[PDB]
This record gives sequence, C-alpha cells and structure tokens, in this order.
Amino acid sequence: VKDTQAMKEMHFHPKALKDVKGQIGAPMPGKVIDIKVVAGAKVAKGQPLCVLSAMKMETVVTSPMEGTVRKVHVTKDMTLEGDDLILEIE
Amino acid sequence: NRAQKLLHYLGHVMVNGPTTPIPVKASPSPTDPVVPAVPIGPPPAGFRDILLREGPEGFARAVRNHPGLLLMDTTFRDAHQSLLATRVRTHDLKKIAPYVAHNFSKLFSMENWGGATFDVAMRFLYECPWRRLQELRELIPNIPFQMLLRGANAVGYTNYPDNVVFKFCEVAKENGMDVFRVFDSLNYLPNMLLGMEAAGSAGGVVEAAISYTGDVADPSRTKYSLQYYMGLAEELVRAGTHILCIKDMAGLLKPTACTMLVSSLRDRFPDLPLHIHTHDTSGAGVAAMLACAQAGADVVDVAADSMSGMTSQPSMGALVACTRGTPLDTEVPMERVFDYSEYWEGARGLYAAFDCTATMKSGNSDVYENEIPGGQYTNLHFQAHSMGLGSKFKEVKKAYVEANQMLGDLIKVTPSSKIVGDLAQFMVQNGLSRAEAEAQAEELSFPRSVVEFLQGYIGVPHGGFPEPFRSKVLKDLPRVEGRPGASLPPLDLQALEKELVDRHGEEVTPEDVLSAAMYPDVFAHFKDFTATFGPLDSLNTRLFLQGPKIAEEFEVELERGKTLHIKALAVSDLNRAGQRQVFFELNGQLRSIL
Amino acid sequence: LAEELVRAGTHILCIKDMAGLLKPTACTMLVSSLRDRFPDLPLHIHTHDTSGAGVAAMLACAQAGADVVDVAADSMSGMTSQPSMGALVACTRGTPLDTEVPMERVFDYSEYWEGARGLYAAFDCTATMKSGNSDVYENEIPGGQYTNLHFQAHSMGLGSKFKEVKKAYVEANQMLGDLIKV
Ligand SMILES: *C(=O)CCCC[C@@H]1SC[C@@H]2NC(=O)N[C@@H]21
Ligand SMILES: *C(=O)CCCC[C@@H]1SC[C@@H]2NC(=O)N[C@@H]21
Repeated sequence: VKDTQAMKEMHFHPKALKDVKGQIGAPMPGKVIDIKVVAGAKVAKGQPLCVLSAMKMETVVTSPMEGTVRKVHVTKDMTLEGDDLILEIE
Repeated sequence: NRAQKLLHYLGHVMVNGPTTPIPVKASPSPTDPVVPAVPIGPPPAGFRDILLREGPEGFARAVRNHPGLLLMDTTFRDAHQSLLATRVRTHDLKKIAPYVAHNFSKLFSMENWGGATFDVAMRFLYECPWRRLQELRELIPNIPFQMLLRGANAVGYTNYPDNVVFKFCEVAKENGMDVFRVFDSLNYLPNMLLGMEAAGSAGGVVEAAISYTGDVADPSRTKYSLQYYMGLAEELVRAGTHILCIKDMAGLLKPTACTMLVSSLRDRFPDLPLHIHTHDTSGAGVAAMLACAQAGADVVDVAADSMSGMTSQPSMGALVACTRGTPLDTEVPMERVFDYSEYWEGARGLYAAFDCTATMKSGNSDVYENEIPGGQYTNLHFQAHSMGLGSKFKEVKKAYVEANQMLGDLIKVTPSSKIVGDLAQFMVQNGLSRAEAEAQAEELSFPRSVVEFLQGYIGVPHGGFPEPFRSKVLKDLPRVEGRPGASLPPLDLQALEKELVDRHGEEVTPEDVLSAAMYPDVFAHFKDFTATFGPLDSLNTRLFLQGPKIAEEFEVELERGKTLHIKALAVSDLNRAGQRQVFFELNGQLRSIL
Repeated sequence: LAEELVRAGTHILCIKDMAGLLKPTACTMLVSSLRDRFPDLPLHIHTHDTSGAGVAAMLACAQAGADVVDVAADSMSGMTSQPSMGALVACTRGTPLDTEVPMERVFDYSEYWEGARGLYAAFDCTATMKSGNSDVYENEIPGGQYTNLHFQAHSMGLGSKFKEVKKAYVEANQMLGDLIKV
C-alpha cells in the first residue's frame, strides 16, 4: 500500500551541475561573508567576487570566465553548502 | 548580579545545551579525581632560585654541569593537543598545583602556556590566558616555567609587527614568565634571529629548537642530510642562545638517527645543554629516547603515565623504571608518579566528549608515509568533522601526502601543516586528484591561506616550491620578497586602548589590550558574552559539562565565603512564546528564572 | 634450572614474561648469561608490552643473543598486548640484525585488524585502559588474564570496585608468598 502520509520534505538548495561551466559552485560549505557583484554586472577573469567563512577557514570565490552575471542566487549571510548554485556568469 | 548571571547561564545550559561544538556525543562520568595529600610546608628549592640569584648564564651552566638527567613534564600543554583537542578547563588544573610545587622539585621547567592554549582560551575556552598564568604563578614558587613562542609572528598565524612582538615578549616576561621558546615554521634565519633578540630583550633564558624532518640515517635521503642540520646549528649557535633544542612533532627519531645526531651535535658543543622534544607515535619512542640519553642527552621531554603514548610523549614510568641500575640515574621516586597518574586517569574521563582514541584506538604505524604532526592529527579530525568530512577521515589524510608532494618535501609544524591540511581538505572535498589539480590550478579557486603562503608572507622555504604552480595560482598578484616583517608596517596599539574603552572597556589592562590587538573579533566575542552570562571558569568542569539534571545541589565558589549552593528544584514548560521557567534554590533562597 | 633442563634433553628453550618485567639491563645480562654456555641451542623470548617500554627491552635482547622474538600486529599491540610490528620493522633498517620483511604489507595487514576489531565492541580494554598503565611492578598481574579477570569480576559484579579488586591482588600474592603465577 502506497502511503499518503509520506509528506515528502522540500529543501530548495539549488544544486550546481558540473557539466555547465557558467554555473558556480561553492568549493567549501560555510557562510558567505560578502558578495562583490550585483545582478546584471560585469565580471573579469581571475577576479574575486565572493568570500566564504567557516569555523576556522576562509575562502574567496574567483570568477571562472568573462562576461556578465544574470542573477545572484545567494543574497547575503546564509548557510551555503558546497557545489550549489550561487551565481551565473555570461 | 553575578550569581543571577551564573544561574541564568546554568539554566540555559540545562534547557538548550553546551555552546561549544561537541565532537563525540559522550556523557562525562561522575568520578571525582582524587587530590593527593600534600605537605604543609613551603615548596622546596628547585632551579628557580638559582636563576633568581644569577643571570641566564648561571642557570645555563647549572644545567650543563649537573650529573643526571633532566625531566620535561608535558602533562599540561603537549598532552592536550596530543590526545584531546586542547580542550581542558583550568578549574581542575589547579588541583595538583600544591602537589607539583611541593613534591616535584627535581623537575626542570614546566610547559604552562602555548599558542594553541591562547587561541582556544580566546575562541572556545571562556578564560583569559594572562589570568591563567597569573593565578598559576603563586601556586608553584619552585620551578621555572617554559612557554612555546615563535620567531616572526608571536601568537597569531600570520606575521606581525616587530614592536608588537617586543611588547608581548616584555609583558609576558614581566608577568613572571621564566623561559622563552622560539622557533619558525621554515628554516628562515632572520625570523629565528628576531625571536632570539626578542627573548633576550625581555631578559632571560633563550632556548633554540630546530625541526627535524626525514631520515638523517638513510643514505637516500638527500634534501635533509646531517650537514644541512650541522650548518644550520652553527648559524643558530653563532646567533646567540643558552640551550639548544630539537623539534620532532612526528617523532621520526630512530635509535640510530638518535645516536648519530646527538654525537655529531655534542661533538663540538660540549658546553650547551641539549633539549629534546618528541612524540611517541611510532610506538618506539622510548628506546630512541634511551639511546639519546645514553649518548649525550641533557633535557628529555617525558609525559605523564595516563596521557602518554598513542600520539603523546613517553610515560614517566617506563623512563624511570628502565634507568635503575645505570649511571644515568634519573633519581626520581615513582610512588608519587603512581598517584599523579591515578589523578590524571580519573580526570581524563571527564573530557570524554572529545577523545581521539575513539578514532585513534591503536599505535598507528605507517606514519612515515603520512608524516602527520602529532599535535595536529586530532585538530584536523575535528575540523574535518565540522566541515562534514569526518566520515571520510581516512580519505582526508590520504590526501595530505599528495598535497605535501605538490608543494614539495618541506618542514611542517604550525603554519606549515595547517595549510597543507587545508590543501588535503580541499582535495577530498572536491574529490579530485593531484596531477590534474596541478593542471587546472589557474581557474580552480583555491583557499586564501594557500594563496598567502605562496605570496611568501610566512617566508622562503629551504628547498623552494614549483614555479608553474605558483605562476598559475599567484597569477597577477603583488608578491612580498625577503622578510616581510622588515618591510611590514608596524602597527600602533595605543589607540586600541581608547577604542576598547569607548566601546566596551572600563578596566581594560595592557594585557587585555595585547589580546585584543592580537585576536580582536574573538576577543569581542569573549568579552561581550562573558558580560551577559557572567564570570565563567569559576564552576566545576564536570558540572557544566553535563549539567543534565534537576534536583542536583551543587556549590559554585565564585568568591570565597559565597558557596552559592544551587538546587535545580523543577523545570516548567512553555508559557506563551517559547520561553520556559526553571526553579532554583540558592544557599537559602528560591529563585524563579526565565 | 636451565642446566637441569638441558641435561633432561630439549630442542628449544623459552623465557616467559606475562607482566613484561625484562629491563634492558636484565635483558642483556640474562640473554648473555644463557648464551654463554650454549651458543648452539635455540632461544625464545615471549613478553607482553604491559609497562610500555617493551620495545627497548626486546631490542636489547635481540642485540645481545636473542634468536626468536614474539611480536603482534600493530592494531593488536600496545596497552597490554605484545610489541607492535611497526616499531621492530622500522628500527631494524640500518641494523645488521635485518628483519628484512616488507613493511608495506605489514601496513595493510595491520589495517585489516584495525577495521575488524570494531565488530567485537563488547570485548575490549575500554575505559579501564585509556592509556598504558605502569605500576605493573606493584601489581604483578599477568597480562593474559586482565581482560578475563575484568570480565569475571563484572560477571560477579565487581566491575565497579574493579580498582579495589586489583589492589587486593598484591596482598593475595604475598599472603601465599612470592610465587610465579601463569
Ligand atoms: C582551533 O580550533 C585551535 C587550533 C587547532 C590547530 C592546533 S594548533 C597547534 C597544532 N598544530 C597544528 O597544525 N594544529 C594543531
Ligand atoms: C574463563 O573465562 C576462560 C578461562 C580463564 C583463564 C584464561 S587463560 C588464559 C588467561 N590467562 C589467565 O590467567 N586467565 C585467562
């Protein structure tokens, strides 16, 4: 008998696919310190745009390619896990 | 309002839980360690009186001439990170202090503080290290202290201005500190000279240690041969010291390496007493230490019986018992050792929430491949757990060797394994391999600490580091050359006092100013939390650690003459807005806490 | 005793130590003494790493005259077990004794046991043995019984006062007199 009281749990958390290079994933889990790029802005090669903080770790996000961003999936001060959708660069 | 703040803190513990992250879910046992009976009289005379009556040189040749072997007990700094997570409270620590002062005088010097102790007492341990030294000065007026400092960057993990180091060193020596230890992560001589001259400027015994890495008896081992050690030793001795020491975190000193190194070093310095520091990780540390003692050893670091082995130092009992019918003649009674070990065996179970032997569980041979520091293994385990790689703990350390090979075979102790630890953690977190991480090292975002290391803020390695990798990572970033501290802009800490006073400071002492200038944000964390919840490190370690139940009457001696008996009479439920109420009984007073 | 045994007629002679009380001095003196009038018969030593410095004593015995050595796997060593593979294999590299056994294979052999020991969670040294204890000289307790002794005492229900049970052992020994217990 298929149970109707399963109540499948909803979690969002946009996962970043490895095949797509424009999609950006978190190298480590942690909390975003700050974001350096607002939506619809221009990004450069080898330029920092986001910083991650852990218990005793800090990571700064380096832009993968050249272009413009479309949207910022992460806004500010959130618990981020590794390799999830945060920004896209075009 | 202090008692009310304490009751609020205890209730918050009971309903919510301990604030510090608990690595392993274990409940501390209700077994009170036995405090040994101590003599009434004053502590005997050791070697502190000799140094007080003389200069550093007097203490130096007093050590050198003495017939016998000198004991470095490390049951207060080394054993913590060697076994636990350097996660011990001070309250129970002042329970053998009269016993150590009174029974133990043949002891050379004691390892009170540490940089790790300072960091943990500013981050997680809600205590003040300057106090930690201050109340401990008056409990043992017999034996000199020994504290682990380093050359370029005194207490933090990145380089710091020279004047700042000058002021820490002078203030620390002022507090009553006795012996200064100085080293550097690399073999960078200017850092060593800076630390030596700081230790001298404070005024006192300046002891030099150097890291030992690789096999010095293997003919194949060519990067770190005997001559490289010898030349560096000659540099250090011309620099100007009092006692010469060896740093061995991984404990890779074989008996043959022992004897050859000791004979070679003593061969042309039969004047400097020698200090040896090692960890019993391979399991054969005791025989190597015996050979070192036979050859030329002067100061031998030995651990307490119940916090020994595993990743720790050799125990008291084996060293004392073997050296019975020999001229070496440690000449230290072992009956006291038995009770001291019994006290530590009781006290160790108090901290079971974070115990490496849950994962460690055995001797762990096959470290020559890993070459993992003894004082960093459990810390890496904890951080991997916190990030969430605790399940793949074996895999994380499988990636340490490859990161070491990426930046090459270099000496790794404090800011030299943690960066490679970050490298291995990244390696497993992205679940990738070495050669391609080398290949795509341009776009792949790398941890910032690794970038700072490649910048050379730590210094220049003895063997260098690969050019394509530094080119692909550093890319277009400005690079600091030579000794960064010399070009580093010295910072001023006077405005620190004014800013602290105008923000939350009302009686800040210069030592607190130093602590804030060293680690500001976490200092604010400490102070503004201790302002709300009241004065901590006044209650029993076990009582806070469990604090799990009601109708338990426990007394907290915040001040003498104030028992502050606390009886958790009952605990209520949710009234209207997710706020509960608890019943406490004071010494004679009922309090209803929310 | 040894001369009587050799007059009886054997093939190999063995020295047993449950508690691991061969000091390096006692090691070398005893081994040389036995080897003095018999540099032909095979000699064996079997001890337990109970005190903690058993590796040093075993090395001394090997250097003097030892022939056969009892050594356990790394994950089943220490505490009150026998000396580990790793120490003996590693120390005898630039040494004429030359154990000469692939240490890489011993590594995996040890790892198997490190993994496998976790199944028997019921049967272990546990909290009675967080660290290798000394005062074995004062206890005179065979290392082969400590686990069975604790199991039996807990079976009666003396696990709580397991401490007093073992510090009663030495008075028991002297009440019967200093005799060898195996
Ligand atoms: C943070 O939680 C405290 C520091 C943990 C790292 C410690 S410091 C001293 C040891 N050396 C090392 O690399 N890790 C250990
Ligand atoms: C009963 O529980 C099993 C036999 C108990 C005796 C064993 S024999 C080997 C050990 N050594 C000792 O003295 N007792 C143990």
